[PDB]
Amino acid sequence: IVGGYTCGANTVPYQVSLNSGYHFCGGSLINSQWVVSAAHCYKSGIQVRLGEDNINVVEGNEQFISASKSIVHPSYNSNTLNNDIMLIKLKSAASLNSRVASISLPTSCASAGTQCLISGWGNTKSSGTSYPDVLKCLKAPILSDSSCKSAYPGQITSNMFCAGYLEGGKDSCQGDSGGPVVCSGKLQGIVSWGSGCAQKNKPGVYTKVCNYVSWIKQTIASN
Amino acid sequence: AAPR
Ligand SMILES: [Ca+2]
Repeated sequence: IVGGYTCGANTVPYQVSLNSGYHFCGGSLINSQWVVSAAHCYKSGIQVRLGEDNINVVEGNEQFISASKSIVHPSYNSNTLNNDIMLIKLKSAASLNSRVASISLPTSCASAGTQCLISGWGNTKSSGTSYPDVLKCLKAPILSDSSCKSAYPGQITSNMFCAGYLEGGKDSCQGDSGGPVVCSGKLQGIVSWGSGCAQKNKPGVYTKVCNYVSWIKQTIASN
Repeated sequence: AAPR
């Protein structure tokens, strides 16, 4: 997250870190056994880390649980990033408490101008790299369809939206992928892609979770 | 454009 702020420990209790001997992506806890992340984050050897603040220090309140299933959307396209969503089933259920909690799925889509909270342990620089110890947060609005298509002509599908700031300086970045975009208590987006980070006229692009609620529910029910 |  570039241009954000230190969340505070466990203030985003649905945020998870996906770890393969290092933090590689984010995710969102949607019930005690399932996490939503990005398809482009898929790999073998995923350990889900819940209750994290400093990802480099054991502070208390962490739960580390192996992924038992990692289910990429069958129509995920790695060239366009259409359908950039994955479900992870935990090997054992997480223990839910004030610091480890699920986030609700949307019942309807969010409109342009809706304010959201985007979070992660990704890069904090727009040029070069710096990776934080603690979780970072950014408040950002959903942009209009027209503004999103103007920024990324030919690249925005119906399963994507843009959020952030056209003036530069405030965005998600590498290492934030898979993490949450929460608006009014609902998981409306997944950190997906963008051109650079925090560059003028190049906002973040997010998977539009409301389009997938039935697919999530059906996939969880059958697994 | 790059994945994040
Ligand atoms: Ca920790």
